[PDB]
Amino acid sequence: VVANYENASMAADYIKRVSNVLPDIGIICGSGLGKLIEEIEERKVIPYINIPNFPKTTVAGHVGNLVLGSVGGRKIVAMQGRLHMYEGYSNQEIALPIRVMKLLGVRVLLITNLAGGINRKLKSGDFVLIKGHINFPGLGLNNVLVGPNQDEFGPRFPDLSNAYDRLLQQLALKIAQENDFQDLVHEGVYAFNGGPTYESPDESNMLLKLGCDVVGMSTVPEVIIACHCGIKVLAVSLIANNSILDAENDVSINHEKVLAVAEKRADLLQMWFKEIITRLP
Amino acid sequence: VVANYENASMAADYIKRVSNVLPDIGIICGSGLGKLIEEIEERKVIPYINIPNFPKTTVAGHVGNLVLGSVGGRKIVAMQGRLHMYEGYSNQEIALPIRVMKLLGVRVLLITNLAGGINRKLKSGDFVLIKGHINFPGLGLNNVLVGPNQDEFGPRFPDLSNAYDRLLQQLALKIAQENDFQDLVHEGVYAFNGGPTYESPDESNMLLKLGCDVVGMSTVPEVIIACHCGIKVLAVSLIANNSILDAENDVSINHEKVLAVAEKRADLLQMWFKEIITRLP
Amino acid sequence: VVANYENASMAADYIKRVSNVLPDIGIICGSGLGKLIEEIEERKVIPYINIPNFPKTTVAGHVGNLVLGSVGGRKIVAMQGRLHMYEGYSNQEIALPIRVMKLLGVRVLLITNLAGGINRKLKSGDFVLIKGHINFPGLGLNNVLVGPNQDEFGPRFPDLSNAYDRLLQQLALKIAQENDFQDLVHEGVYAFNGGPTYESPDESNMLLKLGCDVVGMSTVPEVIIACHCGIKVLAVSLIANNSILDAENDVSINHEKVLAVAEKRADLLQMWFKEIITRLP
Ligand SMILES: NC1Cc2ccccc2C1
Ligand SMILES: NC1Cc2ccccc2C1
Ligand SMILES: NC1Cc2ccccc2C1
Repeated sequence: VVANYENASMAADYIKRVSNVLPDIGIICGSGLGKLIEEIEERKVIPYINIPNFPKTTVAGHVGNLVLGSVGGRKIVAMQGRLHMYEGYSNQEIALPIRVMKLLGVRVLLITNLAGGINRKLKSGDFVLIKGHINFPGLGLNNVLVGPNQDEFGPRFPDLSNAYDRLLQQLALKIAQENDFQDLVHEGVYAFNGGPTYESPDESNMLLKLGCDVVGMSTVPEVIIACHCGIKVLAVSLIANNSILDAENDVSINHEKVLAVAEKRADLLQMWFKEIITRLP
Repeated sequence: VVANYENASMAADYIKRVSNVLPDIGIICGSGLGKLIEEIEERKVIPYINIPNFPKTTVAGHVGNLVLGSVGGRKIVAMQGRLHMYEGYSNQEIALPIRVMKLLGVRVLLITNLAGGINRKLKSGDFVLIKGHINFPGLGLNNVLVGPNQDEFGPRFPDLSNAYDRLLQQLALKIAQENDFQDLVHEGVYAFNGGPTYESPDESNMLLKLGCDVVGMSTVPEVIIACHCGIKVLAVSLIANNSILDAENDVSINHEKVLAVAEKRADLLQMWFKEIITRLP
Repeated sequence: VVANYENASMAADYIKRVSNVLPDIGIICGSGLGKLIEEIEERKVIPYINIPNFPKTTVAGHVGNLVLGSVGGRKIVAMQGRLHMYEGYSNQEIALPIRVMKLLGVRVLLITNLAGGINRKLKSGDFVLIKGHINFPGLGLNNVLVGPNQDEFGPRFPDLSNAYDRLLQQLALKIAQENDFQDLVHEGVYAFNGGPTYESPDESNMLLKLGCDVVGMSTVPEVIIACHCGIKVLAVSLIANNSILDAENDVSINHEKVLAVAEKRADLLQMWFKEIITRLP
């Protein structure tokens, strides 16, 4: 199924019939960082299997729902169950849910992820507001937009220079200052490692040379589809480790350690994003 | 359809029956840089749809013809309507028209493109004679030659060290000096960004660190297929912008600005390439 | 055919019925470096075409056998006929033979390849013990593990920091010292160029900037599948040329020169790996 105007329209029509919510904010949450979705008020849960043209996710299993409702007096739509390109999903499968958000009325997309620290001053448990990216799949002919252009959504050759909205970064930082955790908050450039292997020690050293602050396996495909169709983005990385220190010390990293960091910062991140939603212009 | 000897031979036989031109020069022109094709003398226009085994291009639409005839007393074949890998065409579809050129007798391929400037001394409207490349898709397992080797055309493991003919570069520069525009002409290394998004500001900064002079979304696949089968290449970039200055100044870029630069330099480039054709050894 | 537990089990059951050898060591040898396979004692040769679910290799042709038997009193299994990703094989086809080795009992995998020198002190004919890698296909969404995870073999997100066993490197070097050729033996970081074109001169210069010691078109996919399922690896490159000196001098490289270097070092490499096998803990 192609992520075209007709197929996205059929999905949007179904969602509008069953939900009665017109959202202007979309959210996609990282692993272990989804508790905010469980606090959506007056909510409607829509299994992906029920939505015309949504991708099939039963090989990976686990949860897969769209959730619509209210947070802080604002109307939102959340993806509960994220699609990642290292799982083998196609460009068209990743893009269709974001283009459906666009047709439902979404103007702002908020994204979180887990990442490895490259910049030497980043510690486990820090947050990084993403200000730009280095897209190794895109340079290498695996960009999410390779294929025919869907002209109803955006241009053949998009400019990504404003993909990460400056004013949304400024608001996120202001709220951190108001709540006395600004010492945890940095800004930086995100390297997209297609995955699913963690960056090797020598790849980490290369990313340091090339101007990268953090590295991870998600987010950039969604950012590009959003920018192509005019949706503003705020993207925040939670740092699980410093990959450069681990390379210099011959120390390992695993999904388990990553998940313990997520649990340590989950409640803080949930409160931060609830306040960002409440305060968005 | 595979770009093999039998399928290329069937295409070449059809073209020879309808055209009566045996070309020794091939041309592929960049966006907005095709006016020379309209001045081919005693010409024959062959729609791609008529040629056995040529790729289907009706999803992207627009023009698609092979044009054969005379320029400056030389016999040539031009692609009118270019295939790009960011559109989703396969390795085999890009390669077949170049291998058909080889079987028709082509010994020299001339290519133009639009590109972004990385080297700080490159201005909008400058020309860059390409002397080498950095092939991010090739490093990343998306090389145009991934697949079985077609042994009738070339070796399993080609050497690209002489892909950009030195004597053709020297002739292009000499003609620029004769016509008093050598101050517009530079040489440099071309980075292949698979596309279709323009290079991000942070990707531009990375390419500066890595020794790149210009960046674009075409040309390298065609160069590799030509080199594999023994066709000499001259490739020239028209600079639409300096991506490094735009990154430092927080300034944007779009297809519209690119096309205005093409219109400014179209007539000069047309006269330059007509004289190169006339003068080729 | 997917490289899953059921399909690998059916292959392993067939091999066990016909061979009566339970191997604990696997070997994969580079081009021209396979003479050790012909000296396996009490051996059983199993054509790939006979093994359930093994990949089809008749488009590339040449040899394709699994060979089981004894070397230095140890039980081994060798791939005679290597699968390379530049030939167009899928992730699943490369991975299945290594996962079959795992189910047969293999605990250690020994690999050789031919490579180009980037580090300026590497000469044609030198050996490089690989201590780490830079995986351009992996960064660019062409990692060998892209797809569903096969949980019976390993984790969704593997750590590669110990992919190249330190103690096996130390043993290889000790044997070189015992036999007075340690002056040929170096250590270094391997860049994976997907191929099949040799690295261009400007790509070689980039790899120098990024901390690479050698570059080649194989090995990293097999290393990653082995590490994912807990098999220890020793990987050794034979240097065919110094790509940086050749770039600075405008000198060429070809498969023929590479193969003459292989013939010069074949007997030494064969004796080295026979002694490594004999001595493995
Ligand atoms: N002050 C409330 C809003 C907010 C934002 C971030 C962290 C904690 C809290 C509590
Ligand atoms: N002198 C003619 C040949 C040529 C080459 C380049 C630009 C203008 C002209 C006119
Ligand atoms: N000493 C034997 C074992 C070995 C290892 C490496 C090279 C030659 C030989 C001969």
